[PDB]
Amino acid sequence: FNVAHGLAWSYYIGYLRLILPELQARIRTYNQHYNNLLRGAVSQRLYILLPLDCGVPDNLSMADPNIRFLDKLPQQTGDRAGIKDRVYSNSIYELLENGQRAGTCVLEYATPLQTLFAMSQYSQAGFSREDRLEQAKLFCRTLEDILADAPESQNNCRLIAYQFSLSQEVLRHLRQEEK
Ligand SMILES: Nc1ncnc2c1ncn2[C@@H]1O[C@@H]2CO[P@@](=O)(S)O[C@@H]3[C@H](O)[C@@H](CO[P@@](=O)(S)O[C@H]2[C@H]1O)O[C@H]3n1cnc2c(N)ncnc21
Ligand SMILES: [Ca+2]
Ligand code: NA
Ligand code: NA
Ligand code: NA
Ligand code: NA
Repeated sequence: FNVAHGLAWSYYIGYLRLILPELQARIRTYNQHYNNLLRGAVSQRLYILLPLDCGVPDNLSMADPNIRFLDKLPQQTGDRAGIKDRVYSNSIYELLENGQRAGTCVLEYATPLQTLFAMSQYSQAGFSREDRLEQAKLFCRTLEDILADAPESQNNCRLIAYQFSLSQEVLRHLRQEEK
């Protein structure tokens, strides 16, 4: 529990709190040159995939061929713990449905889940494969409780937890926001 609790707090403090206040302007800036009457604009929140039991690939097209990379948002830099101009980059994806674009959003996995699942290769990391499955659930619940007590971050991101069409799962959450 304390392994998942710590990773959720680390992710909020060292990542979501730094990028979510600036996310809206970065998206709005991308939508300036990009948005027109012939296409859907990039949606306004960070969609964070929280798979409960997945290998967590680096390429979202590997998870679902209906999720394709479109472009990067303009970068966000800042000095952090001795590192000058540490870079925070986010990617824009199209969500296809029946061969046509149905959604456009900034999407990514919660990186601590990928790292958690990779701890299995190391004997000294401890915890069996069944322990890692409960730590993913505990990471998600903790993060959800954090965002519930942080109204600013709450409206700038959407958690997509799940256990298959990943495109349809993201599209479902994306469609709840508009209508
Ligand atoms: N630029 C970014 N893009 C995307 N997601 C990011 C991110 N910077 C943060 N995060 C997220 O916040 C978490 C906490 O971050 P911290 O920054 S408090 O610390 C991490 C963590 O402790 C460990 C593994 O990190 P990991 O990615 S699995 O976990 C991160 C990650 O999920 O190594 C550190 N770390 C990672 N990348 C860097 C880096 N470029 N320079 C210096 N230290 C780094
Ligand atoms: Ca439009
Ligand atoms: Na940002
Ligand atoms: Na740093
Ligand atoms: Na990117
Ligand atoms: Na978005």
